[PDB]
Amino acid sequence: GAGGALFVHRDTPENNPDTPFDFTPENYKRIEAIVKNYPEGHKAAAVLPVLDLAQRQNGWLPISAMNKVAEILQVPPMRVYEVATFYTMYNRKPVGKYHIQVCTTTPCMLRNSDSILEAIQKKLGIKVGETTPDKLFTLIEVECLGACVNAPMVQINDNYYEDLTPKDIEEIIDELKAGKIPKPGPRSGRFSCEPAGGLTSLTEPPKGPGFGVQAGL
Amino acid sequence: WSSTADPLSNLVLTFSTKEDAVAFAEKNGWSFDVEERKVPKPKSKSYGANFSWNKRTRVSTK
Amino acid sequence: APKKTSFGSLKDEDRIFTNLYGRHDWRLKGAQSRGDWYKTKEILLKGPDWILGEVKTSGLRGRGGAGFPTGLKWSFMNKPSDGRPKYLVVNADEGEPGTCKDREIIRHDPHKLVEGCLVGGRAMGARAAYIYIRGEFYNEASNLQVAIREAYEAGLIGKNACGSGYDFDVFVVRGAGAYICGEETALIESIEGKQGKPRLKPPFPADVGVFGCPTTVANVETVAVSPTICRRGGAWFASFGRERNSGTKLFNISGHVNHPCTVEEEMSVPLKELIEKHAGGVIGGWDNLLAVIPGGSSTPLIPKSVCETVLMDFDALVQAQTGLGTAAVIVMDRSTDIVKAIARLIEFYKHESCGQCTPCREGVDWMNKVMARFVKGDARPAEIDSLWEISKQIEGHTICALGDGAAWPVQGLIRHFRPELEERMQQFALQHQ
Ligand SMILES: NC(=O)C1=CN([C@@H]2O[C@H](COP(=O)(O)OP(=O)(O)OC[C@H]3O[C@@H](n4cnc5c(N)ncnc54)[C@H](O)[C@@H]3O)[C@@H](O)[C@H]2O)C=CC1
Ligand SMILES: Cc1cc2nc3c(=O)[nH]c(=O)nc-3n(C[C@H](O)[C@H](O)[C@H](O)COP(=O)(O)O)c2cc1C
Ligand code: SF4
Ligand code: FES
Repeated sequence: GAGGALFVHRDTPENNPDTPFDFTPENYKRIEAIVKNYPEGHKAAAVLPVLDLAQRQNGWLPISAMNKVAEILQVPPMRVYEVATFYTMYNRKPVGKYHIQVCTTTPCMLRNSDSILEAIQKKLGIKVGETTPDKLFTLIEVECLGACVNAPMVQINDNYYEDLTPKDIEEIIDELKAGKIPKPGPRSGRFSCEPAGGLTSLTEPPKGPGFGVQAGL
Repeated sequence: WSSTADPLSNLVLTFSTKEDAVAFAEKNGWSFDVEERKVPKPKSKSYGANFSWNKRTRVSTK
Repeated sequence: APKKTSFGSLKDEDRIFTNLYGRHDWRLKGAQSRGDWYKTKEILLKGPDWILGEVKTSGLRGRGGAGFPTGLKWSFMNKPSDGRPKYLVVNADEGEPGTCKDREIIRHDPHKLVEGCLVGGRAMGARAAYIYIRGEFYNEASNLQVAIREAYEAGLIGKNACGSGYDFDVFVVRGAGAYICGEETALIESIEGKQGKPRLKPPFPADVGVFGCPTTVANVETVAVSPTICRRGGAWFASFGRERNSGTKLFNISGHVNHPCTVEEEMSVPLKELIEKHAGGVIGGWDNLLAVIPGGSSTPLIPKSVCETVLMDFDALVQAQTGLGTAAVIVMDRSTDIVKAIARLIEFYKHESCGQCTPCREGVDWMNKVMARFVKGDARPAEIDSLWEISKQIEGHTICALGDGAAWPVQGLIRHFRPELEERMQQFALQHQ
């Protein structure tokens, strides 16, 4: 569907250039390490990580954070604005403590991602773009998180929970709202992308070093 | 409305070359001013220069 | 008997990614116990020309989906330097729907990718490697960083890498949610801190790449098989698969199968053999199969009658009016709304377009609207042909191949399921009077 989000910023008391943002000293050391990964005279290559780091410190990206990154990297603020509005992982509005992202693309849809989405909506009482009144959960739909073999799956704060049933995701949400850490990964009793039927391959013990080496090497 | 009294206010003639126009003006007794043709100079366009390693031609946006 | 005529039944001894399922230690010690970082110094001391020759003899084609010959592509960097540094960029974006092969390589065999980075960078005379991984793969990227730290501490990379006297660095840069950033020039632009908009070619990356320097962008699976190819030789890799379709391949089988999974198999294995052997078969039997997308969302679908004898290589699937792509097999049984699935793929492409060039930016959204109407049946049959023409207008007129990847699935749906579209339109016209 058409994106309900806007790509023009209007100043707000909650979000304006005078909104207080600054990197912590530990984050400044991290920024130094990031900047040293690129050649001299090409500092702007650090825009994507440093900006992301600001989010990891702030939860989201107020416009003051973008201005701070632009000032730090000697980059015009409009370039940072372009980066922040191009990439979907950046949050330009505040989100809940647990950002739930449900993949609804065709491989996941064929495995009933609709049931997972409706289970989440009913368990939380919100919709696919809303935030809970306690600011604990935000729910959205995303495209192909790259675990189609383990469909249907959900990402919560750079963790993957896969092989999902409605009961599984309800239990995960219950564990999250109690402060626990649900273990990421599949929930079907299967560890990874392996076949559930009994490991149709890689059953033999892995060979040693130099087993197939050619002559002359 | 806008009113005029000179009958030649809308007279524009087209010529293939400057010499033809000069000859036509001369045989009609009109004093003339000739301005030479302005052609844009050829320019060096390089798309790759948008991404230069050490030059200022590097662009900051696309 | 030479010239194998049947392909498949790949053995465990011949498999390259031996820790695909993460049942063994993914750290440095486990990788070394499995054959990684073995005689890397001798491979680097053989010289770039020997390595490029091994890759050329191997017949390896680009595992990122396009299948460009890897040796030829890497040979473009064998030129003398002109004062700029040289770079290897490893593509770990993995944005294609139905494709999850790279993620397993990163999380369970990171040292394979690291040694491949070293070997490929030596072959291409590249000072360092930048690994670009999608930002959703946070744990995979952290595992990769741990493996890189282990290789740095053991002296395998860095200054005097492996004792070979060659200096090589490995950097990991994380993207932020963009499927277009898997396109190599868009990836290069993303690394430089810009919007992920692809560049026009020429210049090709080997001339002007990251930071304006000579660069080679190579898929992670392509990179991670090069050290094994060098060690076992080009010929061993060459024997597997048909001619010009050599080696092994990682397949991700998803959709309406009993055991969706990622497996390693010989190149030219028949699709039916793959599905029934490794994925457990089609849900409800083979006769329940409706359609298969064989190479990720960008390849056109093929109906059941074609999937029965088709082989899973570049040339055979090209002959089947589709592509090998990422070798991501999405299976749809007869209970699938075939129009709705393709409409969802078109919506994906609509949400992933970078918006730089007119045909993609406008026509993909136009096709998304038309397909959304086609799902309901709101349109008229004539519009079907109109839609086809729209796809042809988009295809070949765009800066990058995302336009091709949006036009092809629609063309496949129209080619093989036109009666379904007309039948749905008939129902809509009937019920709405
Ligand atoms: N692995 C994944 O997750 C995804 C894979 N893909 C696949 O990518 C394929 C299309 O990608 P493209 O890069 O546009 O195909 P391409 O044919 O234009 O390029 C393939 C590779 O060969 C190089 N190359 C091609 N022609 C060259 C030339 N004349 N000189 C020098 N180098 C040359 C290119 O630099 C590139 O690296 C698609 O078929 C798709 O299956 C698409 C999306 C995601
Ligand atoms: C829209 C688009 C997305 C792409 N995404 C990826 C990707 O995620 N991973 C990848 O390896 N190649 C991707 N490619 C293909 C690359 O542009 C390039 O051809 C490939 O990385 C070359 O590596 P190889 O020669 O080792 O296959 C994509 C291409 C396009 C047009
Ligand atoms: S085809 Fe689409 S993604 Fe590619 S450059 Fe054009 S608008 Fe951007
Ligand atoms: S379709 Fe859901 S992860 Fe790819």
